[PDB]
Amino acid sequence: IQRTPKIQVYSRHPAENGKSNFLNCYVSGFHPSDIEVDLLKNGERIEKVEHSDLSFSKDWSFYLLYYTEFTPTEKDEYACRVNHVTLSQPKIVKWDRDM
Amino acid sequence: KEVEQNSGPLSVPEGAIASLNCTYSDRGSQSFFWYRQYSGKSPELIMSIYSNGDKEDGRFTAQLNKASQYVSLLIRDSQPSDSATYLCAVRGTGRRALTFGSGTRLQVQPNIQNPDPAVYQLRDSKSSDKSVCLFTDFDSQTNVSQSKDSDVYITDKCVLDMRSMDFKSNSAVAWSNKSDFACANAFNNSIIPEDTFFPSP
Amino acid sequence: SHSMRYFFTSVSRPGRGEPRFIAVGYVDDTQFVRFDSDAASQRMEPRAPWIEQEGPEYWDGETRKVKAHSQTHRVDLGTLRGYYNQSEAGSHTVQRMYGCDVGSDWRFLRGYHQYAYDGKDYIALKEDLRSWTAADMAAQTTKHKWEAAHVAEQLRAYLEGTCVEWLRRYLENGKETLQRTDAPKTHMTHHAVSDHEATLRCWALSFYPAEITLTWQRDGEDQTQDTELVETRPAGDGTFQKWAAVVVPSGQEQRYTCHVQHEGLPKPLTLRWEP
Amino acid sequence: GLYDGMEHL
Amino acid sequence: MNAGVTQTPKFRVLKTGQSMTLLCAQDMNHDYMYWYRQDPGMGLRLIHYSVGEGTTAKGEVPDGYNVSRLKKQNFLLGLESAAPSQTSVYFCASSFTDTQYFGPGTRLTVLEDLKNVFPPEVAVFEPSEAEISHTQKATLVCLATGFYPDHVELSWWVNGKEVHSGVCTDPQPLKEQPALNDSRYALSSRLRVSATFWQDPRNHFRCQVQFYGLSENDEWTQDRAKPVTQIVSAEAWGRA
Ligand SMILES: [Cl-]
Repeated sequence: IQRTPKIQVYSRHPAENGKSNFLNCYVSGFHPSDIEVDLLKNGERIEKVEHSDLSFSKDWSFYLLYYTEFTPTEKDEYACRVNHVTLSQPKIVKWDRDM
Repeated sequence: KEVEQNSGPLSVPEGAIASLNCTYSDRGSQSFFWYRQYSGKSPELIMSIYSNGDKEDGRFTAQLNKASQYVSLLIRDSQPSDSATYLCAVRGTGRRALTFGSGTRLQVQPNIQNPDPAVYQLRDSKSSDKSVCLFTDFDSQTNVSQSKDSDVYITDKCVLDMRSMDFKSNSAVAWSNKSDFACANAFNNSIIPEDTFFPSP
Repeated sequence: SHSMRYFFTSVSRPGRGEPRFIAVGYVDDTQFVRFDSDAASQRMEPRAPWIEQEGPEYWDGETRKVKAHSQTHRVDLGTLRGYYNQSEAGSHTVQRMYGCDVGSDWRFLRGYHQYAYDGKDYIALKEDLRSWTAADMAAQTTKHKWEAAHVAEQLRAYLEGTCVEWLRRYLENGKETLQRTDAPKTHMTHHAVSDHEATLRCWALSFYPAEITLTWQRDGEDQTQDTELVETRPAGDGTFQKWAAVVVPSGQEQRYTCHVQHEGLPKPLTLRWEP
Repeated sequence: GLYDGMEHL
Repeated sequence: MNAGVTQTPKFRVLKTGQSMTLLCAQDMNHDYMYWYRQDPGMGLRLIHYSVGEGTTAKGEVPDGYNVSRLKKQNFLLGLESAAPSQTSVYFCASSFTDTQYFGPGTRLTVLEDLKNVFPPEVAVFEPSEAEISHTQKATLVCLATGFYPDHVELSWWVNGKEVHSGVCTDPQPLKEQPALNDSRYALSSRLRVSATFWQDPRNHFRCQVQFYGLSENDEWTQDRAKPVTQIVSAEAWGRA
């Protein structure tokens, strides 16, 4: 079986412009484990991105947290780009701060 | 020192309990085995154990004490046919092979109800002035001292089971090329019962 | 209650040589160990402050045990190809999970040992720790092998015994971080979808452990139909976040209540909108 | 601490 | 289980420097297989083991030995260049988990010179009338003498049936020259029967020693008969 990733983009702490924080992309519910995840700053690929150790839920579907230290601004736009065998096209999710 | 057993022999009368004891170094060890090995045969599994406590199988009980890193095999109602080397085996942490102890020799002494200790001369079937000396029918507390001379041969005691009569007897054999050597002398290194029957050949 | 869980993923890589092997260990919702066949260390590695207190005997044993698991799963990938008549050209996934649960008294509640192949149930130890659930005919072959070798006896000794002893050791030594509740900090946001309807989103942040219940009520009946509830997600600091949303008729935001339940809460919480 | 089980599928 | 593990050969004498392979076979689809040696006072020492087809690993005493597991059912132990220190009893084992089932063992003796190999001489010694008088039982003694190496199976045959009951064979032989590593050996066995059974001459008693020595493929330079694998027997009839 194959399962398409659920994607959440969000900050560790509530975002205050200028206050140093962490940008998170949580991908979960996916199968198989092979997945491409990039954090974007105005569509540009952030290069110093860490990710958690591959784990899985009761239904065997995988989850991974990708993160990077960032200082938000009123100006800069942030997104998470995901590709997976289930996706005919890359899925891009914009960080909605005021979510 | 990884798996430790005393060599024995552990000597026990038939009908009594035998406790084979074993200690191991690796506290994380998850599996524990008892094997029986008869002389010139291969190890046979008796018991495996995994949890603190007891496990029973016929006359056998294994008991594991992980806190004291101590494992035992109990033989209840011990029989002479239980006489063998008992091997303790432990699988250490993350190991994919067993570590065996050097084993404990168990001898289960038959109860000789009516000991009739005697030393007989047996003559070679195919004619000769060739003979052996047979010490037989002695109590199971008699032990047989091997030869003080290099031209006189003395076997260890051997338990023989005439299974149809349910009759067990102890025996040792002595022989020598020396003209002077005589059955009456053969077993004098040994503490043989007073009242040992010595017929004349 | 408390749990210890280990999660194993083995992935075949047709062109790229040896399979990928990842192992993670959790106590409750706190990761404490990892192993990755592709990292430089080739060691079980600490992922929580408390486990670093363990000495070299611990790390050598866990490293030996984890690399032994990876060798077994290397052979398992090959066996399953045989069972399902698959070539080496395809990538396949073996998943394995085991552990134990204990109550507030730290006494055994239950054990787990289960496998999946390509994301489907393969074989599991039943809750009674004595019998196997085989998902298909391939898993029936495994079941007969495991029944013939009395595998359940040795596995049960771990799940009821050793597993529980390790969890108690970790709960005592890791007590600061493991024997804690972080109450959710709750808040609410408002978003007009239309001129006739808005979105009410009920937030819980910085909570531990992950278990939480967000419920929306419109005049005291749960909106089980109309609530969107995102998956609980890690903050990355050892805490969790979650939200629940309803679309409400604009100007009737007063008429909806969000109820938050969590171990860390003495009294279940309740929010309404403030404009 | 990990299980030390040797069983293969 | 033990019966599922087979091992060949049973016995071999080798000249120092000679090659051989021991074969372990199991039909139990066991993942794990083991080669051990056993030496007096040492117990079982792991040489090499295998966790699956095409994988082997060093045990406690690997040096001088190699192994192959190209097929899951077979684990081969190779002696490249036999040395006297490799004189031992070899056991192989297999397991599905950690419960090991053992093969019947292989007795190897490694000799500098095969001139020291000797088959046994076998004699049967007749019960004493004094014993028949006193006990109404009759003990026969078999003596197997002057054999090297200690590769012998002693058996008692009564009216051409192998008997187990009433027999005791020495669990180990006497060395004739205990100072020497290549000492020849003596072995005794007893067969005890009722004095009635002994005195009924319808009854035939044979002591058989199967000796495992050289093959025909072994070179023989000496004056005396080539000490090949052979049965050596001695016998007696019942007598009133
Ligand atoms: Cl190989």
